[PDB]
Order: sequence, then C-alpha cells, then structure tokens
Amino acid sequence: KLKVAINGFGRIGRNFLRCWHGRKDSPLDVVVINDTGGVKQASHLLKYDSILGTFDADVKTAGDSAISVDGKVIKVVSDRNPVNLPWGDMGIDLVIEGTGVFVDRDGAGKHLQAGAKKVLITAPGKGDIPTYVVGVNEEGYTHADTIISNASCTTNCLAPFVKVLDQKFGIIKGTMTTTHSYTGDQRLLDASHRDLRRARAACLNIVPTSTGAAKAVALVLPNLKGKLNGIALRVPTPNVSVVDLVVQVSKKTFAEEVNAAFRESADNELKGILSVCDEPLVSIDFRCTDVSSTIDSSLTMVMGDDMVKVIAWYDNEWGYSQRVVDLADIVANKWQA
Amino acid sequence: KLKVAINGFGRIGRNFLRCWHGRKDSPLDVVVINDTGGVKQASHLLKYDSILGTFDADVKTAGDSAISVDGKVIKVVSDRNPVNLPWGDMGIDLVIEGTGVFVDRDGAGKHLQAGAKKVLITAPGKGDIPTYVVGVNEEGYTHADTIISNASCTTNCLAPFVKVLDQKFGIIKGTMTTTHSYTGDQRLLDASHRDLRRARAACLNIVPTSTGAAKAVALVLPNLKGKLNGIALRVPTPNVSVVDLVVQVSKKTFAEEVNAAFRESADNELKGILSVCDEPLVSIDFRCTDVSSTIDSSLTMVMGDDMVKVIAWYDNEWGYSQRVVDLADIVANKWQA
Amino acid sequence: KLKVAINGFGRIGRNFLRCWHGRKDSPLDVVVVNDSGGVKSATHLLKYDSILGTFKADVKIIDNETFSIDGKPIKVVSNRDPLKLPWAELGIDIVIEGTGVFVDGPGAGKHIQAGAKKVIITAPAKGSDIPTYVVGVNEKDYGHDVANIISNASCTTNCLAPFVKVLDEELGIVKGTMTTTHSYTGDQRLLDASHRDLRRARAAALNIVPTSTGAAKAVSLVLPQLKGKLNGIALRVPTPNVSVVDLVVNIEKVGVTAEDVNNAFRKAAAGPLKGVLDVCDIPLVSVDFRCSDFSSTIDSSLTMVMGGDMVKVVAWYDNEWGYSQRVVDLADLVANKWPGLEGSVASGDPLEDFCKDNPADEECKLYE
Amino acid sequence: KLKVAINGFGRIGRNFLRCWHGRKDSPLDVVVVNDSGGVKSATHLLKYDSILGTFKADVKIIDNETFSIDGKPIKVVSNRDPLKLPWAELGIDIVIEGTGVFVDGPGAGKHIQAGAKKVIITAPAKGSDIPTYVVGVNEKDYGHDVANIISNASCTTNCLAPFVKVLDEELGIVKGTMTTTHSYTGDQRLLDASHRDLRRARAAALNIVPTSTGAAKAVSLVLPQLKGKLNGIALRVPTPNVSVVDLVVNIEKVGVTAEDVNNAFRKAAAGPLKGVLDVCDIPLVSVDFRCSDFSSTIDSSLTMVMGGDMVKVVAWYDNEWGYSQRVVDLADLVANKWPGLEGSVASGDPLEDFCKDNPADEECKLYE
Ligand SMILES: NC(=O)c1ccc[n+]([C@@H]2O[C@H](COP(=O)([O-])OP(=O)(O)OC[C@H]3O[C@@H](n4cnc5c(N)ncnc54)[C@H](O)[C@@H]3O)[C@@H](O)[C@H]2O)c1
Ligand SMILES: NC(=O)c1ccc[n+]([C@@H]2O[C@H](COP(=O)([O-])OP(=O)(O)OC[C@H]3O[C@@H](n4cnc5c(N)ncnc54)[C@H](O)[C@@H]3O)[C@@H](O)[C@H]2O)c1
Ligand SMILES: NC(=O)c1ccc[n+]([C@@H]2O[C@H](COP(=O)([O-])OP(=O)(O)OC[C@H]3O[C@@H](n4cnc5c(N)ncnc54)[C@H](O)[C@@H]3O)[C@@H](O)[C@H]2O)c1
Ligand SMILES: NC(=O)c1ccc[n+]([C@@H]2O[C@H](COP(=O)([O-])OP(=O)(O)OC[C@H]3O[C@@H](n4cnc5c(N)ncnc54)[C@H](O)[C@@H]3O)[C@@H](O)[C@H]2O)c1
Repeated sequence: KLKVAINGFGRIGRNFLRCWHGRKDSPLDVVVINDTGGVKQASHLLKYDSILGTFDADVKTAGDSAISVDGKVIKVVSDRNPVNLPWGDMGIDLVIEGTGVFVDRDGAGKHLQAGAKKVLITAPGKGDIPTYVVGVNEEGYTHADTIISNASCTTNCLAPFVKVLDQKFGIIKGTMTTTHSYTGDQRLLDASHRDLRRARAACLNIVPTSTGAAKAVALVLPNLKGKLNGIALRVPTPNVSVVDLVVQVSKKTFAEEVNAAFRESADNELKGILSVCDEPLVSIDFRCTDVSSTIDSSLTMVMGDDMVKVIAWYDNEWGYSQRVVDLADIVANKWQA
Repeated sequence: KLKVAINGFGRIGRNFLRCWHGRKDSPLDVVVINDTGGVKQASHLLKYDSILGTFDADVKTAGDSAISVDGKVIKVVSDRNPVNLPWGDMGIDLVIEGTGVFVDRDGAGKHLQAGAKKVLITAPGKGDIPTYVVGVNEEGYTHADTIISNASCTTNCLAPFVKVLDQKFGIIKGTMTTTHSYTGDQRLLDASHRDLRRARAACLNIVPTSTGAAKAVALVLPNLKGKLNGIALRVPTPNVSVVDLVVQVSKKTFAEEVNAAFRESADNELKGILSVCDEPLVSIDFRCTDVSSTIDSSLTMVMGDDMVKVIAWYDNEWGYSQRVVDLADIVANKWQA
Repeated sequence: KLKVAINGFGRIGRNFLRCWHGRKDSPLDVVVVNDSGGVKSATHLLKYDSILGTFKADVKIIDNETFSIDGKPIKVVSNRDPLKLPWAELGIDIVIEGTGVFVDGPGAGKHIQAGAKKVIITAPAKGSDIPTYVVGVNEKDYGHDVANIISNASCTTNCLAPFVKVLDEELGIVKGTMTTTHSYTGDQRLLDASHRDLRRARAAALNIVPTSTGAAKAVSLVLPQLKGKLNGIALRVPTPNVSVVDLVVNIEKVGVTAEDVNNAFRKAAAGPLKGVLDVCDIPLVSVDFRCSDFSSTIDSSLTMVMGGDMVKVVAWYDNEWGYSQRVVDLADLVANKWPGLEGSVASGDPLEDFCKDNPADEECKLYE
Repeated sequence: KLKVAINGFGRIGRNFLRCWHGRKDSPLDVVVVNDSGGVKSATHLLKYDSILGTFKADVKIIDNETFSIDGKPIKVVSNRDPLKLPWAELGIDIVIEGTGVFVDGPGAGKHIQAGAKKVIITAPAKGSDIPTYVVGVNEKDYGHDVANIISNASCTTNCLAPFVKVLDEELGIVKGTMTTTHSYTGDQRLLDASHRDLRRARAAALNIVPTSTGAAKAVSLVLPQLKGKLNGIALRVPTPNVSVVDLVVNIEKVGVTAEDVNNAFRKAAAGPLKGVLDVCDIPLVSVDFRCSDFSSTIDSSLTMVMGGDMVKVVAWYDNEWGYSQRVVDLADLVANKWPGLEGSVASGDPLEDFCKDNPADEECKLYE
C-alpha cells in the first residue's frame, strides 16, 4: 500500500526488491524506484543478479513508461535531481537512497520536494540525519521522521548484541573491525577516488579504513562512544562479510556466558535480526541469509573477563537490506504519514 | 658457504631461494634440496613463481640429474623417508623441512640422522624445539641449538615489535589475528581438511583459526600468554597478510606516541626486520620486501590508551622466508654446530 | 530401487544428492559413500556446497557412518581401496568412480566383483575400452549389463558433445577445434605446487592455462562418424565452475547463418536436447546458469560464422552441476535398462544357460 | 620363489610348469593343482607331454595329495569351488586360473577368497574388466595395485600383439584384419557331439572353422591406438598346437618392402621383443617351431604385401607352448613388481609413479 520509490536501485534495491518478494506482508507498494542507470539494464540487472543469483521473477512490461513484475508492476526512472525525479506523480511514501551520493537530508528534502512523504537512508547520512537502526534506534524511533537513515551494514549489524552485552555485561572499551566487502564505494580499478584506498583496485587487497560504524554507534548507542571504538577493514570481497571485534567488557564474564545470552536474544528478539552458533560455516553458507550474523562461539575468546574477541559472518548486502527492510515496513506501519 | 638442504622445499623456500640469491653473500651454500617434485618443475618451482613473478634468475639443469642456479650446482632429493634423503653425502649442516609434518623433533632429527645437522621449519616446533624467531629468540639462540623452527609467519612477523610493544608501554592484554592468505594447506578446493573451515574451496571465504602467534607468544615472551593471545584468520588473499590485533597496553598513550615509540623500532631494531608508515599501501606494495611489515601508525588507533589497535600488512611469505633466511644467515653465522 | 553408492567422496561425490535428493524420478538410491572424512565433514561437506549453496535438505547426522537425508538414511564408507568396500554386502548395483585413479574399469572392476553390479564411470577414463557413454548421442546406444562399468566423458565435451553432435547433425562439418574456459579447481593448485604437469603446478586462480583435451578426441569417441574432425585446447581458466568453448568449425555444408542452425537448435534444443542444450537470448554469464541444470548454454547472438561456414559457436555451461545431471541420465536409464525380469534361453539349445551353471562343460568350451 | 596354485591343470599350464621347470630363476613356484583327474594321470599328463615329448625330468608320484617332480612335491586339490581350497595356507600370492570356467572376473574373488592375493586369469578376455598385460606390448602398463586379477588373453592375440605394434608404430597402418590357423584342440568336439557352439560341436580333427575371435578387439583392447579398428575370425585347423596369422592391413605407409619392415621388425625384435618377435628367414612349417618358444614366428619373407598399403601379413606361431613362456614373464612381472623389493629410482624428476598412488599430492591430479 506504501506508494514507495527508492533512490539508487543498487543491489540493495534488488535486495529489497527481492526482499519485497522475500519478506511477506509487504505494505511497501514500491511501484516506482530510482536509479540514474538504464532502467531496462536495471530490469535485467534486477532480473539477473550475481550473488543471490538472477531474480528468476519473470516480468512482462509493455512500453518504456510502464513496467510490471510478479503482478506488482513497478515503475522506475533514471535521473539525478530528486526534483527532476518526480515523486508527487505518485505522492511517494518512502525513499531510500542507495546511491549514497545523496548523503544529506537535502536530497531527501529534494525527494520530499518532488512529492515524497517519508525517507530513510541505508547509508549513514553525512550530517543532517539522526539515523534509525533496529536493535538500537528503532525503539525510540518515530514513524514521524519523514527523513531518517540507517548506518552501514557494519553498524546496521554490529549493533545489538554488544549493546545487549553492554546491557548484560557492559563494555569498558570496544575495538570493532569488520571484513567489510568491496562495492561501488571503492574503485574496481585504481580509479580516482577520494579515499586513495577506495581509489585503488585492490582486487585482492583490503582497505584499512573506518566506516560510520564507530561513529554511528554514537547515535544508535548513546552510551558506547570513544571507549567502544574500532575501525573498518574494507576487504577485496563482493559478498557476505564478517565482524571482527575485541571488546574490553565491563562486567567479568567468559565466552559462553555471553553466548547463551547472545543466544537467548536471537532466541527471542534478534530472531531474524541476528544469530549465533559455532558450526564452521563459510561465506557461501550465508547466501540471502537474514539473521544478520551468527557469532562464532569458539574463537570469541575472553581475556581477563573483559578482553573479548568477537567474530561473525554477516550479510553486508542482503541481511543489511533485511535490516534495512526491517524498520522500512515498520515505518510503513504506524502510518501517521 | 654452509651446506644446506631443504625438505618440503616450497614457495617460502623458493622465496628463501630467491632470497638466497637476493641474499648476496648468502653464507648458506644450499647445494641440496628435498622435493619429491620434478626437477624442471622444481626449477620452475623456483624458476616460475606467481607472486614475485618468475625467478629473475635463469635455471639450467644438467640434464635432469642436477640443476644449477646463478652459476652454482644444486641438488633436490625426493623420498618420503625423513632420513633416506642423503643429507650425509655432504653431511648437511642446515635442513629446512617444509612439510612441517614432523612437528616433533624426530623427523627433523631423522633428517639430521643421515648427515644433516641443523633444522628450521615453517611449522611451529611443538615442544621439542627451541621457540626461535628473529627479533625475539634468534639471539638467545646459541649456535649449539641445531633443530629449531619458525612458528607462523604471523608469529614470525609480529614477534620483534610485539616484543617491543610491551617494552615501550607494557600490555595488559593482547588478542591478535591475521589477514592470513589462502594456501593449499587449507583446502583450496573442498577436500578432507580437519578444519571444516580449511576444508571447503572458499576462494572467497575466510577461515577462523588460531596460530602459534597465539601460542609461541608465551614461548617467545613469557608474560605474553593468554591475556596476550589471539586467533588467526586465513583470508581470501594470496599475499602479504595484516595483523588484526589490538593490544590492551598497560601504559596510557595515544596512537602515534606508540608509533613514535615504534619509529625508533624501525630506526634501531626493526630495520630490515620490520617497518612502519602511514602512506596507504597494499600487499603488493609489500611484495618481495623484507621489512616484515609496516604498521598502520594512523589506523593503529589508540582507544582508552590501553586497548590500542595494531595493524600492519605483514609479509606472511617473503619476509617469512627472509626472516628465516635471516635466521638462516644467523645460523650461517656463529657456525659451530 | 537400484542399489547405488559412490567410490570415495568428491565434489561430484558432493554433486549428485543435490540432484538425487532434489530429484523426483530417481528409481535407484545411494545407501553409502566412501567419505573417509566423517559424516560431520561429509554432511558439512554435502549439506554445504561452495557454489550451488547449502544443500536445501535436512541431510542429517544419524550415526557417524550412517547419516540422514531429510529422513532418508545413507551409510558411509571410509577407505581408499575397492576390495574392502563390501559393495556385495552393500549389494550396490551402481557405484560412481570417485578416485579418478580409476582411469580404468579394471580398478573399477575391483568393485564389480566386490558386489558392484555396474560401475558408474564419471570422468574420461584413460582406459579406452569402456564404450564412450554420452547422453543425447550414445546414452541409449549403450548396452545394458554389457561390461557394466559405464563410462562418462568430460563434462566439457560431455556437455559440448550433444551440442557438438547436433551441429554436424544439423550441418555436416569438415572438422572442428575450440577452447573451453576450464574453471579454476583443485587439480591446478592454488599455489605453484609441485606438479606432474608444469601447468596445473602454478598458483591456480590467477594464471590461465591452456592444456590438453582428449575430450576433443572423446567427440570422435562418441561421434565416430565424426572421427578426426575434432580438436581444441583445454584452457584451464580461473573460475569456480563454468566452462565454455567457442568451436571453430569448417562446416561441410553451404555456409548459411547460424541462427538457422540455432533455429535448428531452437528445434533440437527444444527437441531431444532439452535438459542439456539451452540457447538463451539475453547474453548472460556464469552466474546466470548456476544451479540451473540445462546442461548446455549456447548464445545464438554471440555465436557467429566466419565465411558463413566457419562458424564461431559458443556455449556457456557449468562443469559439474550439469555433469551431476549426467549422473541421473544413465542412472534412471540403466535402472529401466536393468532387466528385473528373466531370460528366455533354452539350456538345451542355449545350453550356455545350463552351462552358465555347467560352465565346466566340454559342451561349452567355446573359444577356449 | 612365489607360491603358485592351479585350479585343475591348464593344458597349457601343464607344460607351463615344465616350462616353469624349464625356467630356473623363477620368482614363482607352483605348489598345488586342483587335480580332479587323479595324480598319476595328471602326473603322467604332466610328466608326459603329448606333443613335444614327455618331461625329460623326474616326477615322483607321491601320495594322492602330493606327488613330487625332480624334488618338487606339489599338492593336489579336487574341486570346482575355490574358496574352500586354501591357497592362503598355501600362501599362493597368485593362483593359476586352472579352469577357464571363471571366465567371469568375479569368479576369481572366490579364489582371492580361496587364498589368492592376485589372480592368474588363464582366460582370454571373455570379460571386459581385467586387461591382460603383454610382454613387448602392454606388460609394462602394469604397475602393482593394477588389477590383481590379470587375464591371460588368447595366444592368438598374445602372439598377434607383439609384432602388431610395429606396424602402427614403426610405419603406421590405417586398419586391417587377421585370421589364425588355429591348431586343432579339445574345445571342439572330436566328433559331432552336443556342444553349444555351432561348429566346434561338429567333428573336430578333420576340418577348419572360420571362428569368432575378438582377438583383433582384444588387441584394440590393449591397443586403444587401434580401438575399434581391426577384425578377424579364427580358423581351427587340424594340428596339435601351432598357428599362423592371416593378417591383411591397409598400412598407412607408402608401401615399402616388408623386408625393411621385417628388418624394422627384426630391429624392433632386437628391441623390446626378445623371445617375443621372431622374424626368421627360413621358410618352415608347423613342426619346425614346435617346442620353440620365440613367441612370434615369421620367415620374414612370408609376410608380404600386395600393393604396399594392403599388407599380406602372415606368421607361424605356437598356440600353447610359446604361449606358456609368455605367461611366466607376466606371471613374473607381478613378482617383478612384487612388494618388499626396493623400488625407488627417481621422484625428483619422475615422481609420476610416486604419486601414482595419490593424485591429491603436491600436485598430481592430472585430468582433474
Ligand atoms: N554497508 C555500507 O557501507 C553501505 C550502506 C549504504 C549504501 N552503500 C552504498 O550504496 C550501495 C549499497 O549496495 P548496493 O547493492 O545497492 O550496490 P550499488 O552500488 O549498485 O547501489 C548504488 C546504486 O545507486 C545508483 N546511483 C549512483 N548515483 C545515483 C543517482 N544520482 N541517482 C540514482 N542512483 C544512483 C548506482 O548506480 C547504484 O545502482 C553500494 O554502492 C554501497 O557502496 C553502502
Ligand atoms: N608461508 C606461511 O606463512 C606459512 C606459515 C605456516 C605454515 N606454512 C606451510 O608451509 C607451506 C608454505 O611454504 P612454501 O611456500 O615454502 O611451500 P610448500 O607448501 O611446498 O612447503 C611445505 C609443503 O611440503 C610438502 N611436502 C610433504 N612432503 C614433502 C616431500 N617429501 N617433499 C617435498 N614436499 C613435501 C607439503 O605438502 C607442504 O605443503 C605451506 O604448506 C604452508 O602450509 C606456511
Ligand atoms: N567434473 C568433470 O568434468 C571432471 C572431468 C574429469 C575428471 N574429473 C575429476 O574427477 C573428480 C570428480 O569431481 P568431484 O566432484 O568428485 O571433485 P573431487 O576432486 O573432490 O573428486 C575426487 C576427490 O575424492 C577424493 N577421493 C579420491 N579417492 C577417494 C577415496 N577412496 N576415498 C575418499 N575420497 C577419495 C579426493 O579428494 C579426490 O580429489 C574430481 O577429482 C574431478 O576433478 C572431473
Ligand atoms: N591350453 C590353453 O592354452 C587354453 C587356454 C585357455 C582356454 N583353453 C580352452 O579352454 C579350456 C582350458 O584349457 P587349459 O589350458 O586351462 O587346460 P584344461 O582344459 O585342462 O583346464 C581346465 C582343467 O581344470 C579343471 N577344471 C575345469 N573346470 C574347472 C573348474 N570350475 N574348477 C576347477 N577345475 C576345473 C579340469 O581338470 C581341467 O583339466 C580348455 O577346454 C581349452 O580347450 C585352453
């Protein structure tokens, strides 16, 4: 029912698109979407994915203007300016900006300008957005935020458990790192990009970096700041990535102590959100997997009952979208506007 | 000058050989090899390398019985018996068993037991071998020590400065990890590997594991145990790995202060051994370079002035050889046993 | 129905239950495999593939050598020698060669007498003797219970062949040569590891090795009427699993366009060459066929002709998945091919019947 | 040196012993026959050849279980079922398939299960599983672990093979076909007696039979280079034991004189074919090579040519006698390949045999 169009029909565009098909009970009437890229491409792009494979969802469309897929015919155009991107022609309900290039509220404003009602950004918006993230900023979340954001998958995934750890054991200091994959955020080749590292090709090289995680943690976790700071490690992989953090937790504990604690959480709430296990499973074992990350039980060592390594294969793309999808439909509900 | 043979001779040995040549005035006259592989292959094994490209040195074999490299005749025995390999026709001084399968002193002794006299292994010598690594234990090594080994590249690489780590500030706790490359020891394609992780194909998946770095840490430095202990991560890369360690140091500090405290390290001890900088470089920008790593002084961030990040693209392969080739020279030096 | 098992455990040993359990028509059933690595592995192995994804199946760990498959159990062997493997006790009508070392039915025979009624050869066995078994071509033309060790040529050709078959079949072709994209695998080591061959020695997934393809000959082996007209090189390339050749072919016929032949594809693919031969139209890549069992993926558009007659003929394909479907191919075939009923000889006239018992009959000492 | 056993004495095996007795440094030794014929008879039958004269060596006919011969006390069984007959207590590494009856590969299992480790299959390639291995021809293709059940293909083939390589190898054929002058034997009914065969059923000693023989096939078996390329029926002619080949072949070569080819033969004879390929020059007949063991028998002249490409290839040879002294060499081959002996030459170059055991070595998995 939510007449929605997302900006930047990236993988996550397809993801949520697939999630639209994947997730059941989708009031997300996303009958339009934006990406300045070629739409029939995007169609085939939507049609054909690498990781989760081609979206076998056959779509029959008559004319460039109207496109229909799985009954839910869905428009899409290609343009840069959200004002040049008419939204009132549908009176758009929600937008998410997969481009990333609109990393400030103005574009959303500009999206709100052309006739959008609500906005969130999977990416941490530069500056003028208090982000919303499940587990962290979905509780005090208000549907009445016509413009909000998510953070990078990293934060979008690394959040809850350690907060609950912070809830159940506290953390003196946290040193978070990820196996952050590669994306358009980095240059395939050593193409000219602001971050020299993201500029490089690095087909097999990692990027020592720091995503908004150790920053968005501030918003999403009003407590865990500075003390609980690590960086990002943007790796030469395209796919589901892994958390790599060692904490100096506050309360004395040991490995399993958090595990069942981490278990029970997913056993009730991080259900769908996150997971935990110790069966050795590698990336391929996490295709289109939604429980953002199962945490290792063995290698999650604990030293002095505070120094605690943490590790979990996480879906930087689909589970991210999952999480992105999560509150997305939630704001569709409590549909104040 | 020191007659040497290499069992299980491999890349790192080939590296050591490309080292050996690059080691102008290599006091190891390594006129012998053990390698069950074919000679021209063994040539190409050294001759044609992937990472450092082919050996920039032409290889000539007369005709198949012996191969001469850089104007020096070389031999390569091939028999799975840890003794039958004729190390006595020369009465070998140093043996390097690549296979690592003799984590017990025995096989190495079995190598010595027909002419060989000294040993170092890529495998961490479990127990009945001096925990001997350059920067840390090559000195306390008295040349009477004959059969020693090197632990993990990681162990090997971290050793010197991580010793210097607790030097300059002391370390409350330490949990290290590597961006360890992919090799054939982990199943490059899915095969019967004990580690279910290392068992798959996983050309793009990581392997949670641990290392002698987590273990010899005590063996190389006593206090450095448990609290000073981490894990290993064999990652989808072929090349120079990075240390994923955050040291909970004792003395409060800020990042560069310790890097200042580690400028000197390169300036005095890590010279040749290790390096450090903050210009963003990637594994290829660490290729064939003997300073075992450069530390991301910048992103080796301080957090709470005790739990301090440590990050350094470390030469898991070439320096690893080099360090061993260094250690080899060390044992080429002080030659009594 | 037919008692099945696997010699050893491979990625193809990992390949088929994905099909088989996922299958709906498989009469036979495996009951045991030689995982010399433990069910825990084998499960983790089989439950979780590297490419086709985790097995969408409750293949579960019942007893360490007798696990579950969504309720169906299967035993496990753990060994590297036929002779101990009690295919007799296992009653296995059909076992799949998983050592490779059996480039010879003889070694496979070391299971035949061991209670293998028939032996599923999987790869191009250097033992020529076995009739070259390939679907769409000679699959039926195989003789049941005649030398029950049953060949299976290289997926590359084994997939190429029915296509390669249909072309001359559609055209008549002077001869042919090609080059597939042999995906990176284990046989070529991720490392520059000591190898009986210079090529697969090298660090695998970076270098790209052209190499030998008896599979090219295997065409003649399966297309004898096309003997000699075949060539090509085995380009080992760095992919997980898809190979694809373009086949240079001087077509004996006129030299009309390919689309016609592709219409003939569109005819014959849709004809008997369903299951194997796809001519998709959207120009698509490796991913676009993963987990897809259409055991050949031709691109009409991308395929071209040179002189109208020298046709540049391509086809995407996986290297084991489709191959794993070749398993079922004879499997259900050889199943119905299995007699089940009895014979109608005359142990007086066909006293060989009586001699089948009375083999020590001077009445029977033929050729011997 | 190796304990050997007979499941009833092979007509050839009988002399083969005396041959083996005529052998001196034999790494093998028979210890028992499954005499379902009475010792003294078998003894006489052994001590007395019916063709090349009785043994010129003592035979001590000791008790019904074990006579001796020149101090060789050899035991006696009497049974068609092996298992019971314990070649294991008899430590018989490899048992003479003294029946033929177990023409089926799986027949020999009972004999492995009767105390064999390997199996001297006396039978030509009735089954398909086991390949025979042939001196000068395909013997060396054997390593150990390769088919402990090992065929004794037809002398026809077995004498066909040796020279038949030269052509395809020294000079190159297109294809061709042959026909033995098969001496009379017992496996054709002396009179018209009830026998499942058409012809051999008829009265034997007087006539000749155009007769089915896949020796040409069995050659192509061990000569995949000739797989599905050659032909030939047999001719059971009335002689005790000798035969010559028909053989016509469209040689690929220009059509040089045979003499050179025969010199090349004689060269190749001088090569790997000592005792194997005789190319003599005296025009001689059946008698003139009886009890002569040189496996081939050609007055180099005799084999000749029509127009060069078509080659009138013909050569006398033995059907049992020489045939026997072919069995030992291969029977020796296993003992020559027997474990316990030091067999390390070079892996630093030729580790092919080294990792021939394990293809998952540093890198050994050729052909994936
Ligand atoms: N976890 C994170 O770090 C994170 C979070 C949010 C967004 N992102 C970035 O956004 C993308 C998220 O993953 P993805 O699967 O969607 O990959 P993606 O790169 O395909 O998604 C971005 C899409 O926006 C399009 N784009 C660029 N400029 C545009 C513009 N003016 N208007 C409309 N579209 C525009 C791109 O073509 C692309 O299709 C990635 O590019 C990623 O770099 C990353
Ligand atoms: N480079 C590192 O950082 C590191 C660290 C720890 C262990 N290792 C081990 O060391 C090897 C990498 O070193 P490398 O580049 O010198 O190549 P390498 O792989 O050839 O060295 C060791 C190899 O010797 C082989 N082997 C067993 N028996 C042998 C025999 N008779 N003759 C010859 N080889 C035999 C083993 O397969 C083993 O992989 C890898 O096997 C790896 O597992 C490497
Ligand atoms: N897929 C093709 O088209 C093709 C063609 C020719 C050859 N091959 C080779 O034949 C095999 C078939 O593919 P796959 O899916 O099985 O991958 P695979 O490589 O895992 O299959 C063979 C593997 O099984 C194991 N093996 C061998 N003998 C064993 C035994 N007695 N017991 C337990 N394990 C044993 C080994 O790991 C061996 O590498 C592969 O080795 C493949 O490389 C494949
Ligand atoms: N002599 C040869 O060169 C040769 C070789 C192969 C086959 N053949 C033909 O096939 C038969 C075998 O010939 P051969 O050379 O082995 O001499 P053979 O005929 O004497 O061999 C069989 C002998 O073993 C016994 N026998 C037969 N079947 C048996 C069985 N199931 N179990 C135990 N003993 C059995 C008999 O005593 C018989 O004499 C003969 O009928 C012959 O015509 C001959």
